[PDB]
Parts: sequence; structure tokens; C-alpha cells
Amino acid sequence: MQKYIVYGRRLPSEKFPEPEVFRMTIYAPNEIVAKSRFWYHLKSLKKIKRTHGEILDCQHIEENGDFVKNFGVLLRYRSRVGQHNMYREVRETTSARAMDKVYSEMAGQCRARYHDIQIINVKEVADEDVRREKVAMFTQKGVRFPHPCPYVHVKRAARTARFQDRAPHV
Amino acid sequence: PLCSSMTIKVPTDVECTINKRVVTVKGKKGTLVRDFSHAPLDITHANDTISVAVWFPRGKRNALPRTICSHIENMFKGVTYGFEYKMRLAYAHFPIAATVVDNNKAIEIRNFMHQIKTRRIECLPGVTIAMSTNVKDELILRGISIEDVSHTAARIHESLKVPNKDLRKFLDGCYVSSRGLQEQ
Amino acid sequence: SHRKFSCCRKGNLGYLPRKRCTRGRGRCKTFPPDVQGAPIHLTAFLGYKAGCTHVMRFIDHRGSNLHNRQAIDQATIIDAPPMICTAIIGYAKTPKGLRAVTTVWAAHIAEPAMRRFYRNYFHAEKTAFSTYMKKAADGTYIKEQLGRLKQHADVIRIVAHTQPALTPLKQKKADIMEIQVNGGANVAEKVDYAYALMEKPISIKDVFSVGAQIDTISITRGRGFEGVVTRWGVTRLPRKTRRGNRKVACIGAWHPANVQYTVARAGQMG
Amino acid sequence: IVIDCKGHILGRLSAIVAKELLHGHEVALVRCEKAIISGAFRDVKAHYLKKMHKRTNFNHLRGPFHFRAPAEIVRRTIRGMIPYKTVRGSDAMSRLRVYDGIPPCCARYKRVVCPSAMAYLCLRPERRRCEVGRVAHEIGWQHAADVERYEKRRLEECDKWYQDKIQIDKKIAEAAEKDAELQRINAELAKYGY
Amino acid sequence: MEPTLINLAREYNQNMMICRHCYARNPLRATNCRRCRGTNLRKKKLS
Amino acid sequence: EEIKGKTFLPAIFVGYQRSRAKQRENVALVKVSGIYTRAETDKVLGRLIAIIHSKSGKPIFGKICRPHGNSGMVRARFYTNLPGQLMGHKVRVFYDNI
Amino acid sequence: SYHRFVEAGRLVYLGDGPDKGKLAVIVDILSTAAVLIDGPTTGVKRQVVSLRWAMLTDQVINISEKPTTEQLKKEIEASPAIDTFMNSVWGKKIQQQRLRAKATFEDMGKIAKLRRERKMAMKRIAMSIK
RNA sequence: UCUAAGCGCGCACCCCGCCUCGCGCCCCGCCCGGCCGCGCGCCCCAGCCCCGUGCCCCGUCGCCGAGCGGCCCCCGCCCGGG
RNA sequence: CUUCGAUGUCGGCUCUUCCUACCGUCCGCGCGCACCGGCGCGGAAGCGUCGGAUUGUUCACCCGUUCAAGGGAUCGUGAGCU
RNA sequence: CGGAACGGCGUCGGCCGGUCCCGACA
Repeated sequence: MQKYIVYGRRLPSEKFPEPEVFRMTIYAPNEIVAKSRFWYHLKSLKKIKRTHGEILDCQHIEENGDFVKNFGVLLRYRSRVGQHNMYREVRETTSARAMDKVYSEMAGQCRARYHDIQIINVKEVADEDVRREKVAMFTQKGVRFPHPCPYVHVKRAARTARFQDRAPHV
Repeated sequence: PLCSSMTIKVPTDVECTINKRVVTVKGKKGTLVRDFSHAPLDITHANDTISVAVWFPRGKRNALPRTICSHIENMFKGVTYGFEYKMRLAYAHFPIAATVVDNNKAIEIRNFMHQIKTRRIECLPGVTIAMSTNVKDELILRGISIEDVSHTAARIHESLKVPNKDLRKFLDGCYVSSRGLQEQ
Repeated sequence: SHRKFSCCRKGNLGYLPRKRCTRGRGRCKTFPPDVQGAPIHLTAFLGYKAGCTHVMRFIDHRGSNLHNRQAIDQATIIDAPPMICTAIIGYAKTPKGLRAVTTVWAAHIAEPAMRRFYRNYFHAEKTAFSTYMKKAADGTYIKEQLGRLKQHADVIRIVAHTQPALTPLKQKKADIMEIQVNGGANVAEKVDYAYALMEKPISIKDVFSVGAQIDTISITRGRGFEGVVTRWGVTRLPRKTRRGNRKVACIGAWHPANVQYTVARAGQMG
Repeated sequence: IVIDCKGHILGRLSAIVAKELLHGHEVALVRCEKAIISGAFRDVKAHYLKKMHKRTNFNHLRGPFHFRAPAEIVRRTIRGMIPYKTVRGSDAMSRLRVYDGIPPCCARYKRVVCPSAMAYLCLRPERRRCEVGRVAHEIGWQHAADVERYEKRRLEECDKWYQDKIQIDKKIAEAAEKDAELQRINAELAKYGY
Repeated sequence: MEPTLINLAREYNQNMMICRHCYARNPLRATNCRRCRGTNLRKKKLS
Repeated sequence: EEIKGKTFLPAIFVGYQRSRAKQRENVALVKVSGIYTRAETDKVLGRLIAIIHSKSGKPIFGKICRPHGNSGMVRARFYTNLPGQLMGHKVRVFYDNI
Repeated sequence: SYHRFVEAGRLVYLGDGPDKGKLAVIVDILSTAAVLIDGPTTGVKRQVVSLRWAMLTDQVINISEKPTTEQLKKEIEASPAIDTFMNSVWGKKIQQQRLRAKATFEDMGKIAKLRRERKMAMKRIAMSIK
């Protein structure tokens, strides 16, 4: 939900007075979880355990979200059988906002929680490049569709104590 | 914005009216009304075509537009040419005698397998039964509605059922031979 | 464990509760169906069982051993002294169930029917129907009320009372019975027919025919408190049984803990 | 409160009705034959036939009672949702009347509908629903024909009464220009908006 | 019996497919039995 | 009485504040007509309320204190704790000060 | 399914959310579930709102594709759509409903007394018209 | 292509009738009285035909009458025979 | 694990109820289903599943008939009996 | 919806290829 660029390096050593710096773009609810994910990765990808290294900077990158763009997410999730690879495309205003839509549709359909899924990459794809039809139909210049749920105006009836004189039309 | 839509074209002879999801179709052979309100469809007239358009076709709702288009067009065919479902009585040793009885409103089948039980099958309203003099031992069912003719015909075939035995060896009954849009 | 052998339960549980009958006399309950448009007819009568005779009849059942042969068969003579119509009752078909619109009683009620309304007629007040007779006796009250039945009533029945003086019975008071007018072309025709018989005797010969089948409703002979063997047809136990052989040995299993309605028990047999 | 049960889910409305009865609201439910039970009829009949199987083995008379009439089925549903052995709840069951059709003077009472508990809004098209009246004919009710024949008569009479009401209402509205105008000006224009 | 009439009758009675479990009659070209729901085993037997 | 022409807003005593385990017969849960959200209760908070004793016929006064839930129901305390035979009975929240 | 279609420029009366009671325009459609709505003259800051919170209105404003917020405001101002909708039956009720929301307990007391005068008056008017 | 919409037929099973009981209620007769209440469009939801309101004061000033509804009321034994 | 200041322990006899994992009858369907008769399978517990010789027997075994499924209820059933 | 090996053209979502305007005997 946030989007952070966590920078980190192993603690300086006599053999390596200057160690290599790693940068990771991590989407997470909070800075504390973002720094845990960064170290979950560096522990496996670069053999740098959290106690071995240090986080130079966790930097929240806020985004301007005034226009809808198609964000494609490649990820790996561990199911009841085992790890699988999946590419999901979501059209959303900001990359953090589309990561929320991806993790909402990964828990609902694939039953994978945030810590099971690891995101390989997030990259904005143009209308021509969309490979998924659920996102493609919206990308076309003009979309006219009836209101999908016009019966959802039953929020009005909870207030009414459900004692309306006539049955409301939709 | 997904909407599985199938459009047919209304025949000029037929005059078609749609109110809600109930379609009333009248041509030369007579008016047929069918109600498709069980299904959620955007039946749209105007021009000379009917578009069915089921919006948000998530699951088996994609099946609905073709089915309804076919049904409206089966109705348009019947109100013009009419549907005939010729049925041929088949017997080995026992001549089976079918006699049209209530002024083309019922059939009485006797001497089936030398069975004392006489079977009368009434037709669904608006379907006439006759015996094709030309084909011989054949019964021609003619009506505007395809499903009334077909229901009338399958009741005919369901009454004439050999009680046990091997159905593969003992084939005797009324079997629909020709199902077609022809001759009322 | 399994019962080990196959036997049917003794007795019909439909006829439970096997209690003395609380209705005053056998009551018709369901009347035959209307079949509107039939010849207008009355559906029932009250009679008193007189005895049995035995008749020799010629049988014409085809494909029977007794075809074209003579058969001695038992007969029951029911004395049926003429009943007299005393009222017209109309019942609407309501979503609750048949609901009585009204009973328009006769201008004059006979002493036999009137003696039913009191426990001891000689010492009684004799107040029943006193105002009603004055309200009627012009025919206006009977006809205006009868019209209400035509508009609302869907079922028309007639109250009729037996003549016990024409019977060798010691009753004196007369049984009142509702007999349904049936098979009318319309309810108004039923009311018109019903008024034709008002205050007038109806005979068993008019109500039924020879060869027709009738069903007789009555209260059975009483046998008093009776044990399981007579009341329910259970097998008497072996002679060696202590505390007697005329008993249902096992009234049930340990579980269900309570005794069940299905098990046979001693009580009224008639 | 008189609520038409036509088009209403059985459980969803019963829950509103139960809270009202416990809050002392004196409710009457009419047209209970036209209330809806969700699910395919075959399965709702099996569920309503399975309930009638459970009867006290020793004396069926002392055991659960299964009511064929739809109005009685609706009352038993609300009873499950009400503390009926307690006095607060037996006094709530007492203030409830369930009717099939609008029969005595329930017809002349003003009637209301609970929109949220109504089937159209509550269940998706293609859910499959049945009316309590047909489930009750199949479990034993014998008066379905009776409450149809009667309801037809009431609806015919209501149409005649409506046309009579329509002309009178035009005069009633036309005559509403007296101090009603002053109240209207000082109720809505006084910015209350009512 | 006429041979032409025999063919029509046998199409109704003999031509078919039978699931090996449901035993259900199935269409001449089938991949799954309707009643046995997807049983992929089916046959039919000539007299 | 003390209250004769007081305009009032209909309310209902819907039972004492409770848990399945314990009843706090000190506080009384009141559903006010026209209050459907916790935020709306603010208007009717601290206002005078009264329930008419069924036996006495004389009002028992009280004040609305804090909102019970998200549904607009409020918790109220009266000079004497209510009897419990007054559950479902109507309480009156007076528009005027006393 | 026949009129009132989710589309670019459709005026929407928000019925849930922080913007409850405020009109807006559907600038883009993210999906079936959500739309991007902006109300430059109506006080809604551009945000993505689930279509459930947006009741559709008959008026559709004429907007360019991707019209920003300032360009949307010039286009929204140019259209007579907002003004006609407030002259509508729904718009007339929305104005009355807005006044009803800002009512204190003292205001409510005056309202309920006035309502009683109408209830009694109607009986007096309808007793004359028998 | 028997199914997904839709439709037809369909088991000594099931449910109901018939039957056994039956709390209550009803009509009637005697009697003819008391008490209480005040309030109706219908249909449809993929036309929803213009919606997305209303009521929001059952004492809070409302209670006349009429009508449409409800409710209460009322109905002996001993003794003898079956 | 519960019961030893005691839950009467086998079988029969009697009588009730239940289960289905169905033997016959019902309804389908498949056969290496010509008929006749078998055999398999799905729904189906309404009814039937008996009379005897030997054994305390449950069981077993044989005879017979209108040809004869398997079980549960404190191994149902002892202030019911034997 | 205690529960398995196993089945499911029930419905959404993937993963990896082939045929694809060289429109998937003519």
C-alpha cells in the first residue's frame, strides 16, 4: 500500500572496507514491514542477514495519481502444493494502489497472503501491450456499461428501518 | 463493458413486438407468444433486427444470447412456413393402427404389440395430427410452435414403449423420422 | 438386537385414540362431492339398526364361479322413518375453511326436534325459538335470510330431524342431522329445492336407490375396559407365565425411555 | 405496523419483525403466502419435509408441531428468533399476528414493505427462489386455492375503490391551499426542508 | 420389419453410448456422461 | 403533571446495558427515533428523558449519557434504576429544557 | 441496462464515502468495480471511488479524454448539466435533503410541531372533502 | 448435445384426501346487550417509464358521529333405565 | 475411562420401534438382454422375509412352503415370563 | 459442510507451448 526504496549494505569489514549497496523497491503497509521484506530478500538473494548488514535509507516515494494506468505485476506465490509464478495486470491510478488490488485478488482467488507472495516486478504497460482481457476492455477509448450494481442502493433502506411505503425501483 | 450480443433479422412478412422479455410474433400461419423473463436479457428491437445482449456475461450467461436468438427465429420460421415433424410407425408382426379422432386434435394408437390397452395421445393446443396418405404408416404433426409440435411428437413416442424384452431386438414404435420447417 | 422373525404390528394406529366416542351420534363428516350439474339430490339419512335377515339372490358377476348361481347372503335392515326438514344452512368456502353463513330455521319447529333442545322437556322453560316464531310466520324473514345464503353460501345443507314416535325406540327427542343438497345447477337452485322440502318429510326411498352403494357411519358396540388380547389382538403368552398370560410382555426397550403410543395397552374396547 | 410479505425473504424480514415485537411495536404480517424462501424449490421442500420427520417418538402429540399454513410457518420462524419461553418474549409473540392474504380489517390498515429484506434487492437474479405458499401446498396446506380466489376478489374491489379515491384525492389536494400553505412555507422554506 | 424403418428405430434404440458406472444413455459423440458427471468411460453394445 | 405539554421525541427502553454474562442495571439502552448513527447521538446527548411508570403513572426522569453503539442507540441513567417490566416501553426525550 | 450508463462525463451523485451527498463526473473507468470521479465545482477532490458509492444521474457532461482537473472544471462549467440536474426532481430533493441534515435539536422541535399542524390540517381539509 | 435458461413425463417412496381424535372457533336458538380501535391502489425490478420519496406527534391534543373491524357476554344436577 | 455400601449376566418367548450397506415386489437403465430365465447398476425401507427335525444354544445344519436380506435399540426386552 | 486415494467440458484464475490474415484435397 505504500511503495518504498529500501537501501542496504553488509556492515563494513576488514576485507571489504566499502561494501556493495543494494536497492529494493518494496510495496508494504509500513516502514517496519518494508525493512523486514528487504532483509527477507537480501538474506536469500545476497546472503546478507539483517544482523550482518544495515539499512542506509528507507525512502517513501509518494506518487501522483490523477490518471489511470495499466500496472502489470509478476509475482511468485506458495500454494498448498508449492511455489507458482503468476503475471497479473491491474488498471489503477498509482503503483501502490494497484499492488493493493493485486493482493486483494491474490487472497480472494489464489488464497495467498502478503507474506506468501513475492513480487518479481511492477511495470506500467500501455493499452497496446495489455495481455489480459479484464484490463483490456476498459482500455478502449469509449466504455459505456450499465451501472454494474444499481440494486446496491439498499444502503438507503438500512436508514429507513426497512419501513418504506412502496418497494423502491432500481 | 462485456455484453454477449447475438442479432437476428426480423422477416418482413412477420410483425414482431417485444414488451419486457415477452416476444409476440405474428406472420401468415398465426401469432406465437414466448416469455423469456426467466433469463436476464436486453432484447432490443428497432431497425429490422433483434439484439439480445446479456450484459456482464460472467458465467453461463454467455450461453443465453444465442439460445434466445434461436428461439425468436424458430418462432419467426413457424409463423411463416410452419413446422412439420413426420413420424413413422414401425412394426414387425403386429400392424399398429393409429386413427386421428377428435378433428385433428388427438391420435388413438391400437394393436401395438397385440396390447389390449388403447393409448390416446392428445395434442398440445395449436398442433394438428394427420396421417400422410403419400408416405404410408406415417403421421404428420403440423403447428406454428416448434416445441409444441416436438412435445406432441415425443409423447407419441413415449406411449408406444415395448414393456421389457431387448429394445435392440424388439424395435416397435412411433419414431420421429423427419423434423423440419415445412407445411405448417 | 433384531426382532429375529418377521411379524406385522398388531392393530391399526390410525384408529387411535381408541377412546369412547365423544360425538352424540355418528356424524357424517365429509359429504359426497358436489359434481355440480348432476340431478339435484340429497346425500344422507339417519336410520336405526333393526336387525339382520339373510337373502337368496341370483348373482350375475361375469367370469366368477357364482355367475348365474344363487347365493345366500347376510342383509342388515335399517329402520328409516321419514326425517322432516327443519332448517337451511349455507357454508361459504373461506380461506379458513367452510364457514357457515347462517341457518334459516323453519317457521314452525316440531315438538320432537324441540325436545332435543332441552334436557327434561316436562320441567323445561320451553323458551327455545319463542321470539323466532314471531319474527317469521310472515315468510318475509325466511325468504330475506334465504336470499343471503344464495349470495354468499357455496355449500347448501338442510337440517332434518327423525320422527322417533314412528320407531320402536325410547328416545322421544329427535336427532338433528345436516344433509347436503348436492348436484344443483347453481346454489340458488339448491336453496329453491331446499325450501320446497322445508317443514315437509323426506323419505329414504327418495334419498337412495336399490343397487347403490352407501357407507354406514355409527358408534360400535361397547365391550368396556378390555385387555391387550381382546383390544389389540396380541398373542396370549405361554401358560407358565407368572402374573398371567393375557399381557404384552415387553412394553418397550430401555431406550426410548418412555413407553410409546405404538405399543398395545389395556383400555376401552367399544 | 402492517407489513405486506409479498416479495420478502422469510428470514430477513422475520429478523426485523422480531426486533420490533421485542421493542413493543404490535406487528401484523399479511400476504404470508407470497413471502419468498431462497433456493431451488426441490431443496426447500426437502428441508421443510426433513423438519417434519423430527417428531417425539413416544407420543408425536407431545413433540415438535409442524404447521402447514404459511402464516403459521412465518410465526414459527419469528418464534425461533424470539425468547418465547420468557414472559418478555411471550408478550412479544402475543403482539404478533400473521395472516395469509389481507383478510379482516387488515385490508383497510396502511401497509408498509421492508425494502432491505425484499428478495429483488437481497438475492442475485439466477439465485432460484420459491414462495412459501407453494412449499406449504406440498407440505400440506389445503387452502391455497381459497386464498387465491379471495385475493382475486379483494384486488378487483380495490381497483374500484382506487378510482373512487383518485377523484376524491384531486379535490383533497385542490382544497389544500388554506393554512396548509402557511405551515408548508414555515416547514420547508423555514429551511427545515421537510 | 422394413430395413429403412429398422434403421430409424435402431437409431433411437441401438445407436448411443453407455457410461461404465452411471450406465446412462449418452449422445453418439460424447466425452462425459451427463448423470455420472464427466465419467470419460463409455461404450454401447450391438445385438 | 410536571410534563403535560412537553413536545418530546419518541424513544424506547430496549434493555439494560449488558453482556450475555452480566447485566449493568445502572445504565439503560435507549433507541431514539431519528437517530441512526453514533454521530447523530451528539444532538441528543445530555438531554432530559423520562419514562412513565406503569404502576405509579408518574414520570421517572433521567439523562442520556454516552452513545452505546454505531447504531445511534444511547446509554441513559435515571434517578432510580428502571424496573425491567418497562422494557420495550416508550421513553420521552423532551425538546424543551425541563 | 437501457439508459444511465457508466461512461466518461456521467454526472454521479455520491451516496457513500466522505463525498456522500456531493455530485461528480466519472473522468475514467478503472474497472467494473471502480471509476475515477472528480467534482471540481462540486467540492469532490479527484479520487478513485467504487461504483457502488456512485448513483448514476441522467446528465452526461462533455469532457475531453484525460481532461485533468482544471480543464474538467472549464468543461463542467461550460455544460448546463449540473444546473439542470439541480432544477430536477432529484436535484430539488437534494437541496431539501441538504437543509434537513443541518438540523439541531431545537430546529427538530420546531419541525415536529409544524409536522403535527400539517397532520391535523390534512384531516380538517379531508373532513370537508367527504 | 436432456441442461446451462426454458419445457414434458416420471417410482409399493413422499405429501395430501378418505379415515381416528380433536384444543379452539363458527352459525343458530334463548338473548339482543356492554367494551375497544380508527389506517387500503396494484404490479414490476434487464424499463426501473421518470424513481433515488414518504411517515417520522399514540397523546405529543388526538378522541364527535358514521362506517369498516375486533373483544367480552350467554347456555344446571340429583334421580331412574340402557 | 465409568460402575465392586451390587446398573440382575446367555438364549428363547412376547411386543414395539429404528437403520440400509435392498433378498422378493416398485421404477428406471445396462448385458456375453431372441423368448424364457438370469446377471449388474441407480433411486426406493411401503409390504413380505414363514412352518418344522436335532442342539440351551446365538450360530449351524437339513426338510418343507407362496422358495424366504442383513442388522440396532445397556450383546432392546427377568418388580414381563421361562 | 469429520475424511482419503481418485474422478468433474461446474465456475473464475494461472503456467508452458503449437495453429494462428503463409485467414487455422481444395
